[PDB]
Order: sequence, then C-alpha cells, then structure tokens
Amino acid sequence: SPTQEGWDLTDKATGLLELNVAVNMGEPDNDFFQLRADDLRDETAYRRRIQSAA
Amino acid sequence: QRAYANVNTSLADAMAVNILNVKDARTNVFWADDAIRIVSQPIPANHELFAGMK
Repeated sequence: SPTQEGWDLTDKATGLLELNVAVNMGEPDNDFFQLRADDLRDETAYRRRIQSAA
Repeated sequence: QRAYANVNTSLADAMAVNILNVKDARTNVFWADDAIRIVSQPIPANHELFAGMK
C-alpha cells in the first residue's frame, strides 16, 4: 500500500493494484510395460517392477 | 552304464537298416497306461493386467 502525509488530499486518491503469478503442470512422467499371458504365472517380476517404478 | 543295456550288440558301420513299414496301413496302437501323459498349464488371463476383456 502507498501512503501520503498531510491533511488536504483533494484529487490525490490512489487506485487499487494487485498482481498475480501463473502456475501450471508439465507432462506426465510415465512408465510403460508390456507382458504376455505367460509372464503372469509368477507375478513377482510384475510386482517388483511396480514398486521400482514408484 | 552297461546296467542300462537294451540291445545285445551295437551298430558296426555296415549293418543294413531294414524299414518295417513297406505298405500303407492304418495303425493299431497299444501301450502301457503310464506312457502317454498330457501336461497342462493355465493361461492367466484372469489377471488384472487383462482389464477390458471378460
């Protein structure tokens, strides 16, 4: 806020100004992964890939 | 190893091999019941990886 000192302030009134900033999100950070129906008879590699990806 | 012998002698660089099927003929088949075995395995398409198919 500005400030002026004195008694008589005719026509010296100030305006209102408020600035702002912009925020945004970028691209997703993916992890693709593909398996056939063979590789889900054990599931341990699948689980470990999930945890390591996180 | 000689305990596992199943023939009285060995091949000797000259022995003629005689074919036994000399005429087209449908085959009668015999066996002992513990010879032919049918191994089976699951296709785990019930996994959560295969979502979108029933």
